Amino acid sequence: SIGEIMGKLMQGEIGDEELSKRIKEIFGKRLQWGYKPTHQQQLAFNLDFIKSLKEMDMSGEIDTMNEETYELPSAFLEAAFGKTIKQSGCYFKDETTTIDEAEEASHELYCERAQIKDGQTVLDIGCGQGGLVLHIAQKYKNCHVTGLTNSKAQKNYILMQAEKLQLSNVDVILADVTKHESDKTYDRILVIETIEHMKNIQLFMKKLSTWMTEDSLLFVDHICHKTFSHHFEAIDEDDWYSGFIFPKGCVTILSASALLYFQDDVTILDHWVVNGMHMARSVDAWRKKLDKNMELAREILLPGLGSKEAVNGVITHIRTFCMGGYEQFSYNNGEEWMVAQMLFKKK
Amino acid sequence: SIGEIMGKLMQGEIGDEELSKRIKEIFGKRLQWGYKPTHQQQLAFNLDFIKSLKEMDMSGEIDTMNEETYELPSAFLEAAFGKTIKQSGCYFKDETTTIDEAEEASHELYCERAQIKDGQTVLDIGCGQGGLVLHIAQKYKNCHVTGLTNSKAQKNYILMQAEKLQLSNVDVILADVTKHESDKTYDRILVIETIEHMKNIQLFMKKLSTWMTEDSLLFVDHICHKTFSHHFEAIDEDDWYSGFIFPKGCVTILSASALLYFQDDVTILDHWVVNGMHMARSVDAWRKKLDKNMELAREILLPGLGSKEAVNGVITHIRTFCMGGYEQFSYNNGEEWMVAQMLFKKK
Ligand SMILES: COc1ccc2c(c1OC)C[N@+]1(C)CCc3cc4c(cc3[C@@H]1C2)OCO4
Ligand SMILES: COc1ccc2c(c1OC)C[N@+]1(C)CCc3cc4c(cc3[C@@H]1C2)OCO4
Ligand SMILES: Nc1ncnc2c1ncn2[C@@H]1O[C@H](CSCC[C@H](N)C(=O)O)[C@@H](O)[C@H]1O
Ligand SMILES: Nc1ncnc2c1ncn2[C@@H]1O[C@H](CSCC[C@H](N)C(=O)O)[C@@H](O)[C@H]1O
Repeated sequence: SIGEIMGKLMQGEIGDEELSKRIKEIFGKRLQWGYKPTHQQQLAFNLDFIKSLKEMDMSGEIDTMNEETYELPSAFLEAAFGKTIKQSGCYFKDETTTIDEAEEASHELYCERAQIKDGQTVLDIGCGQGGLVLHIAQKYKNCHVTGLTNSKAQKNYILMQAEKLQLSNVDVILADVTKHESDKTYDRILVIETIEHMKNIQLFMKKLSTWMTEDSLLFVDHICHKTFSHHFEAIDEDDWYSGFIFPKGCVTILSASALLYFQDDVTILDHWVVNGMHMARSVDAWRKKLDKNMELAREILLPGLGSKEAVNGVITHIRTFCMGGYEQFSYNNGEEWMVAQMLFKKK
Repeated sequence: SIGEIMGKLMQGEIGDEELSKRIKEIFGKRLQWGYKPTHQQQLAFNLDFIKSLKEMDMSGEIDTMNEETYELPSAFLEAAFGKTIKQSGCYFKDETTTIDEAEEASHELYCERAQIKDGQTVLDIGCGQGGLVLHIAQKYKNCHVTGLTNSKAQKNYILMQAEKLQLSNVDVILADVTKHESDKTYDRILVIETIEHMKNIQLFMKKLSTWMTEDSLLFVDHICHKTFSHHFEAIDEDDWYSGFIFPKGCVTILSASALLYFQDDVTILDHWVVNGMHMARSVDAWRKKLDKNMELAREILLPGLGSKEAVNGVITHIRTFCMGGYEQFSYNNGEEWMVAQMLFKKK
């Protein structure tokens, strides 16, 4: 029945209404799994999860997703995502806000909450296509901004964009952050929807703290559930969705509070969440834009992929990610899965 | 109308059913005040509260309550409370568990969760009548156990009990903890329902950390609400209850998570809550026992108080505390106000 559903899915035989319904149900089951009848039990559940993280490696399973997803061609990414190719929840002020506007508003929100000021050294960990790196570099000309990514395609895209934008204050480190060794410290460290690719947050935060001084601030933004934590993994044997979107071990969804338990080496200063309708609007805009540019996307992908079938596979994956993300983040008007943000200083 | 209600109350003219109803309503209004429509707003509210604490003195307003309540005669306290005169939520396994049994079960739970082991030095901050100090001293003969209290009556009670119980490993420091200076460190620091009498938790935790080594553990138990924090203060102009029970500035009710934001100098290891029906059962047992020993209580109090009217005042205060506490802690079957517990080590 799994192979059946997957079969129809790949062959575009599941209508959008049915697809949305199916994925919503899967998320409903995660909610039933995660909510406990008493706060006593809720904390026992959450603490068990947190403790389990401390017995893992720093890194999640990243190898496959890096090769398959994070090393996709920039030109395909341009046809699906907004102008700066942001791959993270964006911020929509108005009904009529476009994805390009929502990217910029999100960048501004991060600069505000991370207390970016001109002249600082800034490290963006898991910088993606570098929308935030480029935003900070252009807005704060005396900042030096470093992006760090384990993707060659991302690094190359950023450096080309910086050259086109006449920015002189940008560099990019190509590194697996879990393996990166350096004595360098930064005034500001930003981690936008990258920590989900880590497991042992204790070890990750420890390493980040060694790249901070007493003057530094660390800003983290992560997909969350407000109440409980879960790995982004099949809820049961009927769950065709979760393991299609991300490989096992790749992505953790921390609760909105989970990082409060990872203060061995940094100390919290502030804590927010952004309602999930912003993320819902983000994935919806991506889905609609991919649909609009569907023919173009297929043409871009066909060389490097080799077959119309393999192209349709990548497209189905991205589109289904958006359709499913819509149900996840819009659930109960954005009050289940959402985005958490925290500001820390070093011990 | 306030003076009216207070008038009838002091004159025993409010029946129990009406009293319970009135106080429940007051707690209902606190719930409406504290629950926000979105987690975004809930965190904004909670963070504002936490930030406000960092701009206060370490100590709450303790002077009046110390003189009026914490310096009451032990013999009166014996007639209202359980065998060890525990003044904190206790733990009831069974329908038929007595307050004396519930005190002991609570003491055992603290020893378990604080990881007490024979041979450790132990400091009990705000030790009350020393039930926990005496429990640890008797169960772990190689432990040295120090109680600390700002009450002369409490110190004197504990030292007499230790002498009667043939304990040689107990001492008591008479000190305001917010003023206590010492180079002494302890393997274990316990704070059972005392932190509610502090305000600036940042300064309080900082001081406790200076009394810890790398080997120490800090265990805190505090009355909480699961979701939000509040001062125990009049909700509005109709609230005759809150300011009758505690003086303004005396008692803070932290959320179940609030202490997670006070990790500048200590780091969390574990976190629990105990459902509020345990506290409800605790105050109910006190209320019933005071009622049973009402005539005796009045006789004990009459000397030091000087008038039957002033005696009735103290009795009304304690009884109303129990009646109101019942409504507070039993609200929604113990799933609103409850007891939070956390275990920390030093940075
Ligand atoms: C498909 O292009 C993406 C677009 C946006 C995001 C990701 C994408 O994939 C590469 C992945 N991030 C980075 C990791 C964490 C994460 C987990 C999610 C999510 C978005 C995320 C975030 C945001 O929706 C459910 O679960
Ligand atoms: C009346 O004898 C008492 C009996 C139990 C307790 C206290 C008593 O007073 C001295 C006060 N503590 C210590 C401080 C914190 C606190 C706050 C409370 C409470 C109990 C508490 C605790 C637990 O019920 C609503 O709010
Ligand atoms: N171990 C690792 N080391 C370095 N970068 C990593 C990594 N695991 C994942 N990444 C990167 O983390 C990012 C996650 S996607 C988020 C990208 C960007 N912050 C944005 O908001 O658009 C991608 O750049 C991915 O390449
Ligand atoms: N500033 C301060 N310094 C020292 N003790 C204080 C204090 N403020 C309050 N206390 C003490 O804190 C205790 C609160 S009542 C709890 C008593 C005991 N832990 C029990 O569980 O029964 C009382 O002993 C009170 O005297």
